[PDB]
Amino acid sequence: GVDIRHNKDRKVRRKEPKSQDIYLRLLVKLYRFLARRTNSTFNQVVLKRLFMSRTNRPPLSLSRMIRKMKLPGRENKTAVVVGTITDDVRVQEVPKLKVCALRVTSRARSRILRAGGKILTFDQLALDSPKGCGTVLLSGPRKGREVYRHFGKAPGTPHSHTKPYVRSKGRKFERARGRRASRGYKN
Amino acid sequence: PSRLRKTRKLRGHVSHGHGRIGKHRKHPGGRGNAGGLHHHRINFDKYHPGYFGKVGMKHYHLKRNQSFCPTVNLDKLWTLVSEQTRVNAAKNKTGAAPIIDVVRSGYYKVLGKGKLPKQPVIVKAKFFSRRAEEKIKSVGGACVLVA
Amino acid sequence: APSRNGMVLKPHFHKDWQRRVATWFNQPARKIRRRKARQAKARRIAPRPASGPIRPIVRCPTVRYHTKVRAGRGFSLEELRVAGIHKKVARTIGISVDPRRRNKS
RNA sequence: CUAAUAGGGAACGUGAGCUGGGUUUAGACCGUCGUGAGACAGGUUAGUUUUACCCUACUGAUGAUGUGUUGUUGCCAUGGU
RNA sequence: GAGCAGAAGGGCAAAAGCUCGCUUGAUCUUGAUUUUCAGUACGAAUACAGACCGUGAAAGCGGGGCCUCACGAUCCUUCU
RNA sequence: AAUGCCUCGUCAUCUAAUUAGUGACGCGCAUGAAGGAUGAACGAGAUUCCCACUGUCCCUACCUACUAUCCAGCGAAAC
RNA sequence: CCCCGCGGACGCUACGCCGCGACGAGUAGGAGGGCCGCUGCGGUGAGCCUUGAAGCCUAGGGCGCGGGCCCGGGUGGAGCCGCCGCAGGUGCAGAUCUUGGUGGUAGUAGCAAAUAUUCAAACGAGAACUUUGAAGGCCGAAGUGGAGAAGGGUUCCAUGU
RNA sequence: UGGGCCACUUUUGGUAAGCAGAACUGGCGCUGCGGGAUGAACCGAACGCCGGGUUAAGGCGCCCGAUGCCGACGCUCAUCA
RNA sequence: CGACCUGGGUAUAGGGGCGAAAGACUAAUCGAACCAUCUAGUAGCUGGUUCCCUCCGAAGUUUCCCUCAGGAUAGCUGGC
RNA sequence: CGGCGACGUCGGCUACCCACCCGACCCGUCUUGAAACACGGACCAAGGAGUCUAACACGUGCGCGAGUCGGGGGCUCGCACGAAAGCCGCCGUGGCGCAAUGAAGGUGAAGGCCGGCGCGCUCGCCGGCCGAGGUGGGAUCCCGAGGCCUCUCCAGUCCGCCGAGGGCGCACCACCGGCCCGUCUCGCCCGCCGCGCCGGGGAGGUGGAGCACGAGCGCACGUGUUAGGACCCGAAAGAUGG
RNA sequence: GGGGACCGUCCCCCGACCGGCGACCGGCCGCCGCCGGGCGCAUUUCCACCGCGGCGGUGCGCCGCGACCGGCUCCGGGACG
RNA sequence: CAUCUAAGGCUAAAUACCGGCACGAGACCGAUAGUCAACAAGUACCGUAAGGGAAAGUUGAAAAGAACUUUGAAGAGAGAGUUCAAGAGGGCGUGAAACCGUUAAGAGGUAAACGGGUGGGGUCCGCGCAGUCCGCCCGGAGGAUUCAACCCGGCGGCGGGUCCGGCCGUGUCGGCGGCCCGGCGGAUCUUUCCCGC
Ligand SMILES: [K+]
Ligand SMILES: [K+]
Ligand SMILES: [K+]
Ligand SMILES: [K+]
Ligand SMILES: [K+]
Ligand SMILES: [K+]
Ligand SMILES: [K+]
Ligand SMILES: [K+]
Ligand SMILES: [K+]
Ligand SMILES: [K+]
Ligand SMILES: [K+]
Ligand SMILES: [K+]
Ligand SMILES: [K+]
Ligand SMILES: [K+]
Ligand SMILES: [K+]
Ligand SMILES: [K+]
Ligand SMILES: [K+]
Ligand SMILES: [K+]
Ligand SMILES: [K+]
Ligand SMILES: [K+]
Ligand SMILES: [K+]
Ligand SMILES: [K+]
Ligand SMILES: [K+]
Ligand SMILES: [K+]
Ligand SMILES: [K+]
Ligand SMILES: [Mg+2]
Ligand SMILES: [Mg+2]
Ligand SMILES: [Mg+2]
Ligand SMILES: [Mg+2]
Ligand SMILES: [Mg+2]
Ligand SMILES: [Mg+2]
Ligand SMILES: [Mg+2]
Ligand SMILES: [Mg+2]
Ligand SMILES: [Mg+2]
Ligand SMILES: [Mg+2]
Ligand SMILES: [Mg+2]
Ligand SMILES: [Mg+2]
Ligand SMILES: [Mg+2]
Ligand SMILES: [Mg+2]
Ligand SMILES: [Mg+2]
Ligand SMILES: [Mg+2]
Ligand SMILES: [Mg+2]
Ligand SMILES: [Mg+2]
Ligand SMILES: [Mg+2]
Ligand SMILES: [Mg+2]
Ligand SMILES: [Mg+2]
Ligand SMILES: [Mg+2]
Ligand SMILES: [Mg+2]
Ligand SMILES: [Mg+2]
Ligand SMILES: [Mg+2]
Ligand SMILES: [Mg+2]
Ligand SMILES: [Mg+2]
Ligand SMILES: [Mg+2]
Ligand SMILES: [Mg+2]
Ligand SMILES: [Mg+2]
Ligand SMILES: [Mg+2]
Ligand SMILES: [Mg+2]
Ligand SMILES: [Mg+2]
Ligand SMILES: [Mg+2]
Ligand SMILES: [Mg+2]
Ligand SMILES: [Mg+2]
Ligand SMILES: [Mg+2]
Ligand SMILES: [Mg+2]
Ligand SMILES: [Mg+2]
Ligand SMILES: [Mg+2]
Ligand SMILES: [Mg+2]
Ligand SMILES: [Mg+2]
Ligand SMILES: [Mg+2]
Ligand SMILES: [Mg+2]
Ligand SMILES: [Mg+2]
Ligand SMILES: [Mg+2]
Ligand SMILES: [Mg+2]
Ligand SMILES: [Mg+2]
Ligand SMILES: [Mg+2]
Ligand SMILES: [Mg+2]
Ligand SMILES: [Mg+2]
Ligand SMILES: [Mg+2]
Ligand SMILES: [Mg+2]
Ligand SMILES: [Mg+2]
Ligand SMILES: [Mg+2]
Ligand SMILES: [Mg+2]
Ligand SMILES: [Mg+2]
Ligand SMILES: [Mg+2]
Ligand SMILES: [Mg+2]
Ligand SMILES: [Mg+2]
Ligand SMILES: [Mg+2]
Ligand SMILES: [Mg+2]
Ligand SMILES: [Mg+2]
Repeated sequence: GVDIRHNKDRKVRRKEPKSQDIYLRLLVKLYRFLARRTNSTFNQVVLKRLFMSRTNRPPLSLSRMIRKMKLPGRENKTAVVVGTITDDVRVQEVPKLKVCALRVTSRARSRILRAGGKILTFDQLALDSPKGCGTVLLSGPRKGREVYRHFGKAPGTPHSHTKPYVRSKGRKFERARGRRASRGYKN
Repeated sequence: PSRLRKTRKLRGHVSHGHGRIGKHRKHPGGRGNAGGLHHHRINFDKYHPGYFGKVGMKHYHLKRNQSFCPTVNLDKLWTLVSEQTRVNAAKNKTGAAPIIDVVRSGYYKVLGKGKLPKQPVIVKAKFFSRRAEEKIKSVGGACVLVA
Repeated sequence: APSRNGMVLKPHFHKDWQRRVATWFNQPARKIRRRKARQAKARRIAPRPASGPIRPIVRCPTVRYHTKVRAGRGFSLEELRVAGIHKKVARTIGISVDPRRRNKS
């Protein structure tokens, strides 16, 4: 007998996409080969993002992509996102962008192309930059989800600002005892 | 599909996952939200503060239509007109500014979140916030009220 | 019993609901039956409009809908007077008339 | 009376062995307690004691295995005493 | 080896004890923290900050009792 | 005392011997007056003694009927 | 600048194949895989089948760690299965479980309340029990006698089985 | 899951308890295996299916694997060793 | 020979009847009959809970609870 | 390298019966502890228990995406399938999301730098630009001195690899600022068709389930909780009407 | 109310340059390959048989034996410091 | 100020429908299931009554439902016969398990039963019984065309400045080309040519 613990032997991580999308599986095959047969760590990151779930591949708005592309030294670089690129109607000027995405919204696609931009899929990105040279790997806001407002410390604990689960919002719904000093306590 | 559920895997296991000691019994602890101030107090206090007690003034015969006042922010303001409207105004030589009727688009109040492009515009709304009015005048526009 | 975080739920199933359940398996049959009645009615009033009488232009009441205009029950008696149509002849020629509507403006 | 009238165990041995006097149901009387229903290691009276044909144990009764069959006369291991 | 209201323990000497003088910080406020602890509440407590004051020549000290106990949600009522 | 714990109360009588019975006494744990105390007749009521009588017993035996038993037929149940 | 040879194994269902190292207890409980199993539906197998389906039986041959499965032989006599998906009233040793069936007990307990039967004959394949005769007994008129009410409903009476 | 229990040591009540109550670590519960004849908790050691070698704790008259060593030095006779 | 026994006909019906009184009797049922329904009444309590292999693997402790055979809560577990 | 092979033998660890050695108490269940003198179980067959609806939460898959969704209705030979499928767009009414905060009246989320001026008075009028700030971490990406080569050197012709350092920094985390609503404290200005018990603005604390270039909606599947007979079976009872 | 103009997407065409004939195809050439028919009619090619032939692979119907090599292990001799 | 005009009356449609008449269908059940009831089922039967309430489907294609002989009093048998089959014989398709009878084999004083390891016997299996196949080469003995190379024809693969087209992707101009001689949209401008104030 040996003195070890076996509760952490099996690392919990995606070794493949749980999706049955045959097109996603094809470009997983392409980037499984690229990650193995190159020393590019860019291919390793892209490959493991391809396995990720939809909640782990948040959409990237056009405004956020433009703002990251506008940073110094990123001219003539390809914006790579492993997910959906989304139109942001809050912006009025779209510059010229070279973009690779898993998926682009129709309105966002029209805006990028009309501004002289270029849109690539991940198969075309492999031919353009097999090692991912001259690319900016972007990601949508991972915690930009309603669930994360409810996560954290319990709402009925001091110094916790987490949203409780309520069927309705109003003066009659969970605004009394434990929420104000007049009604017992507040914390 | 019942073939994908735990029941198909719990055949041959005597307690069906509920345990030999505690068993699976009808209603231990009460039914529904029973004992929310008694034996379930910690859960209600921990996860649902404010649940118990009255706060505020009641109002009989509330009519939600009377309080109907949808709002739009300034960042979304130019989306209420066509893209033709905004390019024509920008390249217009004169001081002619287009009219945006937010009541026509379904909004009553114009809120002032965001920033406007540097071009004048006439905004028609039932209500304006103080900062929305200031930002509209900063780009050389005007705010006119409607009923 | 409550279990960890969750929404305090209040289902309204304490009142022997299973004895009053309305299924909708006759919905496709109901849509067919009304459509036969619509087609039969249109044939019966052969040249007259299938939908029925002309209805007035009406502004929706409350402050939520008063920018929107819809169709009303019938033309007002004041509307018919200045249009020169008798209130008893109008219903014979496809004009709906509402005796209890007044014209404030 | 006797030599002596020693003390104990065996599911306080032994109720499909008995008996049922006692305790310990339901009826009832007295005393005490309790407003009362009622209570009382207080007294009293009346109150259904069911089944073995199974296995073993034991008691007796036939038999069974080996000397070819069968019979007569015998010995004594062992157990009791 | 006394006393400090009381049980006990700790603390205390030109003290925290005794006697005088003047007083009302036992007042009006927002947060943070400790104790019990789930690190929920109540209660109690600590350090601040903003007012208005008391005392002292002043430095300062004081928002109750030298410290460890002396207390109470929702609903309803009552007062400000 | 069908009512007294102490209690197998104390004394007398009944016996060889009586935690039983009867008679007597009474500071009676906790008797008692519409119920107390008596009193004939009566009682499948509770109790004690005496004569007679007896297998209740000493201490068991024998006999009779029906079974059990064996056979022909028939044929369960509990567990 | 292959050429006297014109030639040179396998592989890679990539959800596949291959290499190296460490490790392996488990109730309650959780998860994964199941080319484990049942029934029905959409596709598919130019599937199987009276030249024998399902089911059942089998000292027959095997496969899988296992759930199980395939094949031979017999019986049977009309339907059935594989694969890709879909959907469940989908898997039993228990619940003093439900219904049905069957054992040991066991040819056992038992067929013992009210005194009692016997002889001969007849019919009959067959007689302890039927019928006739003879004898011995019992009920003993408050009957084991003769007739009614209630209740039963054809049990009444002949003949036959 | 929210009945625990046991052992070394510390430890409270109790005459004491296979009693009741704490602390610490380990264990049983959830655990098979070698040894203690036998045994939840002791000692050794934790376990996929096997072959070879070697051990642990424990043993080597016979049951019953191993002293069938020309083992060493003493002590001890018990009519309940 | 009597507050005697008994047939038939009548009357009283369920929280009601009837009782020379025992909680007796009221169709083998009585300290509240029987039948159907509400009703698959509720159960923190007892019993059961159906195929295989692989991997991980506990707790009987904290706080609060008319809480002490039960829950909530933290802890310990698994999965992603 | 040897022996042996048809009516007698050869192989078949499986499967049938038997023998021997070693090991071996009857399962299920509650339990700290069961072989228990703890309960259920004589045997066999068939039946037999986490289901469906609704509502949430999280995870996963799919479509579209600041939107999303026709589920109610309507139009399509009125119907084998077809009660399906398709279509509507001035059918998107509406739901959910896109804005929060306050009991409410209500209010309601943009800053940074460069200049002349009042007095650049902790500050008011403008200009110009850029468009959610900064610190520390931060996958990835970019530059990169210097190296790695050839039969050899004076001298560069083309790109590949390693590379100390440096740079832009995703998501996310910690922190510091800023903005919106409530409420306190302080204080000075501004506006006018209503000069008001009018309206607006500032600074500093603090309360919010907020903002700070959206992530949601619909459908499916799984798990968990709950209301329903609610995994299955089980009272003593209560009520209504006979 | 129309009808117009403009703007955004389109449309089939008249035409040139641009990258390529592509996984959108045809005609010509060039090379190669296959097939059919002639010619080639035998030191070529192909077919079947025999040898108890050789070289390779797989594997011996059953039961056995030996040899050397390597891994692990338990032992035994000899010699040196 | 708004709004209606009570204390009288009628009125179709859209809506409901576990009873009834007559139909159609189903990813439902398949004789312990599905209605209690697939059948002389609310029947038999039980209770005074209110009320409770089952079990029970299948020969065969066709009765062709076993003539006739024989034993027995008969039930029941032995023959014979029908049938594809009675090893389908009127509660008769198939015909499991429990349990029982008989036959065969084996065994038997520690109740049976079980795990591991062998051994013996037996039923079967192995076309077991002189034990593989096949690639090249060598030798021997025979056949057959035709082997190669050339000629003709057909079909493919690859390459070709596009050799020639047809192209396609992206721009590039006159827009000849559309509100009459091509569309659909726009919260873009208008008679300053045209129909209602
Ligand atoms: K982790
Ligand atoms: K569970
Ligand atoms: K002896
Ligand atoms: K506190
Ligand atoms: K002072
Ligand atoms: K108050
Ligand atoms: K008297
Ligand atoms: K009497
Ligand atoms: K099929
Ligand atoms: K298998
Ligand atoms: K068969
Ligand atoms: K838990
Ligand atoms: K818990
Ligand atoms: K009478
Ligand atoms: K009653
Ligand atoms: K207790
Ligand atoms: K038992
Ligand atoms: K619809
Ligand atoms: K919407
Ligand atoms: K509001
Ligand atoms: K449930
Ligand atoms: K009734
Ligand atoms: K039935
Ligand atoms: K019926
Ligand atoms: K048959
Ligand atoms: Mg191991
Ligand atoms: Mg483990
Ligand atoms: Mg388990
Ligand atoms: Mg079971
Ligand atoms: Mg259980
Ligand atoms: Mg005794
Ligand atoms: Mg007895
Ligand atoms: Mg006895
Ligand atoms: Mg007695
Ligand atoms: Mg009594
Ligand atoms: Mg009294
Ligand atoms: Mg007495
Ligand atoms: Mg008596
Ligand atoms: Mg007998
Ligand atoms: Mg002797
Ligand atoms: Mg202060
Ligand atoms: Mg006396
Ligand atoms: Mg006596
Ligand atoms: Mg008196
Ligand atoms: Mg394991
Ligand atoms: Mg089921
Ligand atoms: Mg069963
Ligand atoms: Mg007998
Ligand atoms: Mg007898
Ligand atoms: Mg007589
Ligand atoms: Mg008579
Ligand atoms: Mg007669
Ligand atoms: Mg418990
Ligand atoms: Mg406990
Ligand atoms: Mg203890
Ligand atoms: Mg104890
Ligand atoms: Mg346990
Ligand atoms: Mg453990
Ligand atoms: Mg162990
Ligand atoms: Mg052992
Ligand atoms: Mg011992
Ligand atoms: Mg070994
Ligand atoms: Mg030993
Ligand atoms: Mg030995
Ligand atoms: Mg139930
Ligand atoms: Mg019930
Ligand atoms: Mg309480
Ligand atoms: Mg229990
Ligand atoms: Mg149990
Ligand atoms: Mg116990
Ligand atoms: Mg057990
Ligand atoms: Mg025991
Ligand atoms: Mg029990
Ligand atoms: Mg049973
Ligand atoms: Mg039993
Ligand atoms: Mg079954
Ligand atoms: Mg449709
Ligand atoms: Mg709307
Ligand atoms: Mg940063
Ligand atoms: Mg901050
Ligand atoms: Mg949950
Ligand atoms: Mg009640
Ligand atoms: Mg039925
Ligand atoms: Mg059947
Ligand atoms: Mg007969
Ligand atoms: Mg047949
Ligand atoms: Mg049959
Ligand atoms: Mg047999």
